[PDB]
Amino acid sequence: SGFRKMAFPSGKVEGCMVQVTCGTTTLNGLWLDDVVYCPRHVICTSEDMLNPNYEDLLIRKSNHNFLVQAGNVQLRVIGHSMQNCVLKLKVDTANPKTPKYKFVRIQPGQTFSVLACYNGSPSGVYQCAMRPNFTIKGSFLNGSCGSVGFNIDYDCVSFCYMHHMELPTGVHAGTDLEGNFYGPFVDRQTAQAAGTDTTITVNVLAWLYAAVINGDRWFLNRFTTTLNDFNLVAMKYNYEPLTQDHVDILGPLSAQTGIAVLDMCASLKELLQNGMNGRTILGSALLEDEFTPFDVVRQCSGVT
Amino acid sequence: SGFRKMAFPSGKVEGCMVQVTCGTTTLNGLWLDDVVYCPRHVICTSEDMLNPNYEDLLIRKSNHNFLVQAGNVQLRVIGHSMQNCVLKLKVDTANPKTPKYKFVRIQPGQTFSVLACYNGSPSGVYQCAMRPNFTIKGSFLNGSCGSVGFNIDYDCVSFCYMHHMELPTGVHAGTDLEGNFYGPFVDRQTAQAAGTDTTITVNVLAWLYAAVINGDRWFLNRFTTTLNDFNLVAMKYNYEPLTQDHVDILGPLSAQTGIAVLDMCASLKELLQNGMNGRTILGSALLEDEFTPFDVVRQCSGVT
Ligand SMILES: C[C@@H]1COc2ccc(Cl)cc2[C@@H]1C(=O)Nc1cncc2ccccc12
Ligand SMILES: C[C@@H]1COc2ccc(Cl)cc2[C@@H]1C(=O)Nc1cncc2ccccc12
Repeated sequence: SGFRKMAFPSGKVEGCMVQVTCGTTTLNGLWLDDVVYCPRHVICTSEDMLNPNYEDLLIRKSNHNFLVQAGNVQLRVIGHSMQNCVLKLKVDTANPKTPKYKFVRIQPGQTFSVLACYNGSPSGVYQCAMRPNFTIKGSFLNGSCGSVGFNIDYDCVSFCYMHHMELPTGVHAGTDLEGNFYGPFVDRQTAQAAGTDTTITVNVLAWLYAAVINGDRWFLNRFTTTLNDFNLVAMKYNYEPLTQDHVDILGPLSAQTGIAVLDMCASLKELLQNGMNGRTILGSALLEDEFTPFDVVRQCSGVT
Repeated sequence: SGFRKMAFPSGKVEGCMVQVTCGTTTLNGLWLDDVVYCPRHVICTSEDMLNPNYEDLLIRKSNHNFLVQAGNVQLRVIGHSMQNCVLKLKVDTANPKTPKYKFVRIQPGQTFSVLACYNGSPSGVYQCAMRPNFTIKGSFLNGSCGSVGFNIDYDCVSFCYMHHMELPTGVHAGTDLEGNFYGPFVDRQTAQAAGTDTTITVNVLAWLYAAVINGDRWFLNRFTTTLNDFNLVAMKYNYEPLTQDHVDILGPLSAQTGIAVLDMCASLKELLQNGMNGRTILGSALLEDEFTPFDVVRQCSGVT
């Protein structure tokens, strides 16, 4: 028992982290096979970031200008190319530690682990969610760009995120591994509206099931609700509308505990309306939305 | 910016995880050099756990009875010995992936990362603290015993914890790497009093400094306090008494923000007395005590 904001073991991703330097700009790169993937803003100076013409900036760069270092060894760059907001530096050596991998585009509300890196060296790993407004509430300092987000299915690492920018609001934005931004962000130092965020309802419910599994049962009540009634409360509290697909996704957790999905929705409704009255659920004094139903089943079953 | 419950990258510890089986009991082992360290209860059956005589139980076991497997390869056991509550199985092969390491005994209030393992395979990593009553609030299922806790100083892994037991209360207990239990626990399936826990005051203050660094400043007030006055409030709320060593440990954070340690104690006092009035600090609706002043400086500076 016990429930933690657990991250995937970062070992398979630690072996891919390299440092990429171009001019006076240094950030992190991801070495898979004979390709190093890094944010394209590695070619910009601090001044360039205000309004960069990346096509023009890259035109001034050659293979020898991209210095790629893995630990203490230099990688020879035999080709560079820009795909959306990332740079792909083809190196002459395939990474001997390349794990099985995929590049995936996660959906908003999905979770992933981030291995925060500085100068190609990993500093820590943490679990977080893609917010419904396509931002992440990470912990990133200058030089952390190129740090990646991922999920792990036994031996296959599914890379979903690459860190690029911190918005003036202190929240973070990045791309999938093909350089496409999650959300409406552009890689320019300008004010960018993140948009209204909502709470991931399916995730809060999944975490309520985890609390029941792990002993916290005080929030369970003698009530039930319908999707339409629950959704009226969800709108009032800026929670994502719950659909039948969210209910179906909660199926196994509903089976485990025997608490019908709509009955748990009625528990969430009373918590939204009445608060927690100074009590905790799984050590939290708020309603946690960074655990998916998949995460909850995985953590409570033991999936390695 | 941003502040997360970040764990150390688990890669150097993933390479040490093995599966140890004895009879019908399987748990996790830690392979460093030519020694595999695992909880001594691997020799017990479910019945033995009620009142085990480990000296007698081990007398029935030989080197060939301990099956040690790393991934898909079998390790040859050339010697076994019991040190306190751990077993040391000498193997004929040194682990090719042994990192630089130390065995340390952490102090209550200190933090560490845990790589939860099942059948010698890592499932996830999470950051947690040694509670003042020498328990940990982990996330551990059956078969997770032998999972280790650690800290990492550049390339040196300092192993501080090995998981052994889940108390009826749902909290967890374990040993240092020399098999000594943290706290008064014995490795028997009997009711064991965990003892009164307190909140780690130096850690809450450190996290208040992190919130100031990262933007949350609403809890700052026009007040100051003394150690004696603050400690009277600390006792009333079951918080650890703050000493001058705790103040000195908070020195660098006090310098960074320019908020005197006693001024921050006065902010904590008003939060204890008035609550948070439905507001959050670093995304939490309670007072977080699982970040040490060292953790806060490390995360806010970028230490790799
Ligand atoms: C500094 C500029 C601002 O404008 C843009 C604009 C676009 C892009 Cl893709 C990057 C940046 C840079 C940035 O946000 N980098 C960072 C990313 N993460 C954490 C950071 C912590 C502190 C300092 C910078 C961080
Ligand atoms: C089950 C017995 C109980 O008595 C003792 C007594 C002493 C010892 Cl050192 C181990 C155990 C075992 C135990 O707690 N193991 C576990 C440790 N962690 C998580 C667990 C989740 C579920 C089931 C067991 C877990």
